[PDB]
Amino acid sequence: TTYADFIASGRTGRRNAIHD
Amino acid sequence: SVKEFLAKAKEDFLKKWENPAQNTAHLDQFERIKTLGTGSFGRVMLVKHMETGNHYAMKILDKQKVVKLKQIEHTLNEKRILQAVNFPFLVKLEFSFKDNSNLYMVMEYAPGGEMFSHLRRIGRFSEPHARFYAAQIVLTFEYLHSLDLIYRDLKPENLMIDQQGYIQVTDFGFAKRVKGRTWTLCGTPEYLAPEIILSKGYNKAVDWWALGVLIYEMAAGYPPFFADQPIQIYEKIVSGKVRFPSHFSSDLKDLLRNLLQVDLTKRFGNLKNGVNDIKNHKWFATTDWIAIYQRKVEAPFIPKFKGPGDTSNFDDYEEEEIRVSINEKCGKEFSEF
Ligand SMILES: Nc1ncnc2c1ncn2[C@@H]1O[C@H](COP(=O)(O)OP(=O)(O)OP(=O)(O)O)[C@@H](O)[C@H]1O
Ligand SMILES: [Mg+2]
Repeated sequence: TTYADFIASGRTGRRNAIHD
Repeated sequence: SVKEFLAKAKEDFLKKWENPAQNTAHLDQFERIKTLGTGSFGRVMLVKHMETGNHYAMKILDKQKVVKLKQIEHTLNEKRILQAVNFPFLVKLEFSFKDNSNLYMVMEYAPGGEMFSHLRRIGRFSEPHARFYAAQIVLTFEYLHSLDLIYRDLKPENLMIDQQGYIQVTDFGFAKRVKGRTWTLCGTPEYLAPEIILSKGYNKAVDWWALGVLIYEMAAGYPPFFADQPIQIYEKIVSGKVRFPSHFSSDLKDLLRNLLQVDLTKRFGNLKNGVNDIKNHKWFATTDWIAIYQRKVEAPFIPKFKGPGDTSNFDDYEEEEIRVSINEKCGKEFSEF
């Protein structure tokens, strides 16, 4: 399932911001 | 009306905007207790004002590190905007100050933790739950946009839950007062609108795309564009291809299709009627906006807080000591802070 793909992914933890 | 309230509110904001508050505390007035959170730029510590005995969240930006990440103008916008604003779903900035090494923003402590923590644990929110939060963000952006402010970092990690179970938007690190367009590539990959990544130059409308991402994530348990690394995410966003869980109401699917409109001339929030296309949408029909603004709606989830200064709704982080130099580090750069 989509939820399962999401949970096995590298970005389920907190996501910091990007920059230049 | 709402139009009358925003006018009063703009004047209040302008007086503080032109003449910002400065150096209204120092470090030794505060007990450092525990790190509440961390970011790309700064860390936040639960703190204790020793004379009043109140608890606050203090954000620590290391001046040199701000300069190496090219966030000086952004850090100056953050303090200036935050001290000027006043809304019920925005964190209150109480004090700001600097010393030789760092910049400090002491804020209202929000004991309920991040939306992120609860959303991951529970998996997803019911639609009525998501709606309670969405409405508050909708009103918050109406306020911010009327002051020519763009927010630019809406994500569950920047949405704190207070004791009453309501939203306190924190982190104004990318906030910017702009009439007309702006081109800085910033935000958080999953919440970036297609304009930002395509280097087109963009406006308020990127906050409304971000609201559509938020609603999708709150209601689904996962963002509409995820992958293992950011470049693959940027790919899916520009592709303008979204798929909805089968348990999304038809009304919700419809709200989201207008918010996650890649064509920013047809995206809700940017049209002639502005924020009303969102407020008068089918999905929000049960939402009494004035009630939401007064905080007289029953929150569906009040977090548990065993006394003041409890931090059980925040993750544990590794502590680092606060080192202050004998010498001033980037004095000219942060003079107005
Ligand atoms: N007023 C507050 N009360 C309680 N916790 C807070 C408060 N403000 C911030 N935090 C916590 O600290 C975390 C990091 O703070 P913040 O996002 O403002 O710093 P940042 O450097 O701009 O991080 P980033 O840009 O990567 O999101 C937040 O995600 C939140 O968990
Ligand atoms: Mg930030």
